[PDB]
Amino acid sequence: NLSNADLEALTNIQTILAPLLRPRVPGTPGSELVRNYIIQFFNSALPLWTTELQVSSSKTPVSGSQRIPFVNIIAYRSPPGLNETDVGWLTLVAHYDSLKDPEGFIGAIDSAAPCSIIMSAVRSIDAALTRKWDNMEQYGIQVIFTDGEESFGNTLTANDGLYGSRSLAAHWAVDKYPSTAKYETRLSSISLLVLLDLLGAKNPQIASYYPVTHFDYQRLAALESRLRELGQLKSSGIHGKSWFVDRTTDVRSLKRQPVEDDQVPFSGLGVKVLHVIDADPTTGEFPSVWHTPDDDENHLDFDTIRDWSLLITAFAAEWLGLQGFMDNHHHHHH
Amino acid sequence: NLSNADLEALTNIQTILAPLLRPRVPGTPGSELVRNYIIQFFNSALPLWTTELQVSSSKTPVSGSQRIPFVNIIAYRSPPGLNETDVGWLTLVAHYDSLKDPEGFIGAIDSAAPCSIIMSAVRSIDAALTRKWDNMEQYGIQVIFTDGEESFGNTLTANDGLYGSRSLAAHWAVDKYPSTAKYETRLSSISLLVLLDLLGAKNPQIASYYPVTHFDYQRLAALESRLRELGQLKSSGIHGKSWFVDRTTDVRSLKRQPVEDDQVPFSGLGVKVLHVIDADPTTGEFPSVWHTPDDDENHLDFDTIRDWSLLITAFAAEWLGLQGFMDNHHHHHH
Repeated sequence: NLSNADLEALTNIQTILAPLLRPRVPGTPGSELVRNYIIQFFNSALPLWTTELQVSSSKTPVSGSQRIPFVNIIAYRSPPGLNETDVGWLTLVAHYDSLKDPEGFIGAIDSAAPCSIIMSAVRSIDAALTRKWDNMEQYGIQVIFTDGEESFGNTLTANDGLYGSRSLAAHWAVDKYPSTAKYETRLSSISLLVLLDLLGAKNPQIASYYPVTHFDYQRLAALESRLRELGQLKSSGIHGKSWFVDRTTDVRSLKRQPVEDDQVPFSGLGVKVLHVIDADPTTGEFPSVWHTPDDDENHLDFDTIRDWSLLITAFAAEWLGLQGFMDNHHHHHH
Repeated sequence: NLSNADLEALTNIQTILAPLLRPRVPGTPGSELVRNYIIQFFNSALPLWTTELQVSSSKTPVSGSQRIPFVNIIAYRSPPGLNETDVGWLTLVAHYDSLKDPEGFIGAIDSAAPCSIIMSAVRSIDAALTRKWDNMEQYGIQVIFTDGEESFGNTLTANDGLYGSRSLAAHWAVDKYPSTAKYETRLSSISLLVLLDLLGAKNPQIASYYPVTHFDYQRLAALESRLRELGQLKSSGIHGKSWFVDRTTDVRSLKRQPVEDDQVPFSGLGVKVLHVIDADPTTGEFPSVWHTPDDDENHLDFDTIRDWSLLITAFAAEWLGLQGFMDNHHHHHH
């Protein structure tokens, strides 16, 4: 439970994002460049984190008989002195691949900003994480940047798209832990998966798609409103409309159909999933720039991206129980 | 494409079902009895079929630290002289476990009748299958009876229920075929999965839940109507209302939320899925006897079960291309 002091206590976003805003179609050199950038960001700025790749290959509707590689990026930090197989993971996810067609599509909100948002937020809590663990409970932080979320084919095809998340959920679901472990599979050790998608455009609308995580959705909404009351949001004023259009809906009145995305493989295998995607609550339509050459840096609203970063930081900090550890200011001390 | 002669050409259902209508909670001796019955049915009546078990264990909300076993039953027949890894499988599924609470629940429509319906239909096409293959294309027939579909816990819990189908979809998704094979995984070799659930009650209402299989739903509806026109349905007259309430909906107007069941793990991993479940189209409510001691043999409508068996037989026969092979009558010949 975070205090207003904790919130006031909360590599600029533009610096972290710039290197992501290039074509990164899976299997191409753009993908390798963006991937090594992300890994090097964690290796230099978050050295306490372990980084890892998960690799698969599969044919797609446009690759004929060639097998395209799909490389998920995983990075995590666990409380020290704990068997990693006893750790529950808060898991933050976005996809780092880009749509192939049209040639040179960038995917600024889809989903480079979401990736930057995650990198920024975990960077901002790392020091408080160290502070709270130095003091000491069986919960860690994890990010997954998925590859191959985007579909390649013209037709609608059940096995097209979500290549990275299907491969990752599959292999983690059969990564069987010791029988002495608190958790039964690597997949089952995910306590909450938060997928960010289509973020960075103005005035997003975020619905609540999974009853089993509506409480977390409401916690997220509560934090947004508190940061709005504190005057800490740059894209909205103290009287702005809340992004979270289901914040008052009762868990038993939720009836929106989920949007097919990276959370579906994990959810269908039994993971609690929270899908933070900007889509009209009534029509289901995505932002106007979606899958258009206009989803570029010049249509990003960076005040909204900064707000998203601040909110995700606050959410992760509340969830990992960092209250009283966000401020490390020391008076009369050098 | 089936002719009216083919349809007229189409171990009574009660004989196949009787042994299934006992408690069969996973891990208990009822489960082992029902499972060995099903396997022996295939071994004796369908000797051309290979049978196989897929085994996992997992804790549940009511087993404390004990791991409950979950045993899926799989049976299949492939065209001869074909590498099994080049075969696409039409796959018919129902769950053979029963709800634990209340004690002694039977699950007549949930889902013993669906299981009997599948066993009856594949029995009825086996001879035509032999006939069409003797004449000779890369498509086989497969049944899965899943265990642990039912949830055990009081609360709603993302990883409770669907134990068998989650385990089976997971392991088949990583069962990687030779690179020379037409299909890339055992999971990916499923061409169409048809899940039958909550069948055997009067006047079912079947909605279309997946656009990517709406065509198959419409083929199924078409067969129903033709069999109604032929006077071949025992539960409905030539003017009865069609069970398939979405038969005229355009693929682009489908907007019903899927019901969480055994198809979700397979669908989320990229399998085309057709969910034949009786639920009110407007409210989502299941049959009245659902999860009540009234879901027993005495509330089954066996004319409806016979109709379902006939319709599933017709669907599988149309799908496997058995036209002209359903009638083996020979005039002036002993």
